Amino acid sequence: GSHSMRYFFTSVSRPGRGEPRFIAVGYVDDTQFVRFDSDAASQRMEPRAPWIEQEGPEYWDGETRKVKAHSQTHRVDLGTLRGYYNQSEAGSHTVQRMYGCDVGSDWRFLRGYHQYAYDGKDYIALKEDLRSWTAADMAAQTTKHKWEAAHVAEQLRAYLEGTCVEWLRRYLENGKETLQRTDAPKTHMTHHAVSDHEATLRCWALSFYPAEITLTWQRDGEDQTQDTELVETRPAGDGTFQKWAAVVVPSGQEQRYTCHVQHEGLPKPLTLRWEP
Amino acid sequence: MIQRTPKIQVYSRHPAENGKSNFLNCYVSGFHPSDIEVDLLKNGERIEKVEHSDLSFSKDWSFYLLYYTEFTPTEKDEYACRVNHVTLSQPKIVKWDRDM
Amino acid sequence: IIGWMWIPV
Ligand code: NA
Repeated sequence: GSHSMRYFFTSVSRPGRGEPRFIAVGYVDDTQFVRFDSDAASQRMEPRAPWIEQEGPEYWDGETRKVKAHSQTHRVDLGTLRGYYNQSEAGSHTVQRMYGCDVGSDWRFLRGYHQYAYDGKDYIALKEDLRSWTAADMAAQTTKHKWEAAHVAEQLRAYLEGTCVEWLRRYLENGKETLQRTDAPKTHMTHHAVSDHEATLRCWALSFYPAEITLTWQRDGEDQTQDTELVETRPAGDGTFQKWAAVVVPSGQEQRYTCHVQHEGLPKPLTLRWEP
Repeated sequence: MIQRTPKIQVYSRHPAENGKSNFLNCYVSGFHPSDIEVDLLKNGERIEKVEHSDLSFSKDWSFYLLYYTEFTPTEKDEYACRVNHVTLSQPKIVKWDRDM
Repeated sequence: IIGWMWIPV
């Protein structure tokens, strides 16, 4: 049903006067489609999905111009933030910016976002109304006063409610075969005898898209979190995702336990039970 | 300055079958800052031809990367992922377990 | 597509 377009910018200063490194990646849902990397030779926005390669030279020329403009702002922002936090040039520092839009089933606007981080913590964020700002600390209050007086929220709002949604719809139709799919998880359970006294049940979900999934354990139909382990959802490298959930159980009590899988691609949520 | 140490998973793209071509993945996530060294090992030796994804980051600002290489598992060959980061006083080695 | 207008912090 619902969809998102998100861009992720990472700008890292070098010790001393070295040029910073600027990285940009774009996603539709869990599917990467563009990259920029100032360390690479091209100095161009580059395609990273087959369906974006159909866009002509005007598209690539435009995205390259814009991403270089973003890098020049981030270059100055690294300098300003060293000033606001009284830091020397000798240390490497990071700015991050994430922005984009979500649409529902009707492919109409649902929400926009723009968030900015310095050295791995919040710095400033646009609130959900796309009209006002959250400053994380006293330095960010300067940025907030500046961006309010300049009506920066109005400019972002026009992009997030307008451009961002119009292009997400174009990408969804042009990349339909890859972006409008759900790959249901391939599921199975394993059993490993840790000792004579305990066994590990491991519930597996493989080859699914999109990445959003819930794996839970139950014992006699009640939630079980004690003696369970859940790994982070991980990319397969082929456009699909993987995840597992394990529970350590007393030998002879395996049949009390069920694994539960929820995913957009499943007709119905799955219940797995260890079968000898 | 907030720093975060990487999480590491080592796994195959497809279910491992001895003598069937596959991909060996090392997924590093949850770390900050972005500079990280990732080697894939075969019997303790660094594998020279390894590729990785474009840097991206999560809702908590922490970075993630996939490192990967084409490989043909056998019964006896051991694989591992070796990670260094400013948060680690020495490199962390996670072995590939077929069933993880 | 990305945006063009990026006011410094
Ligand atoms: Na280190």
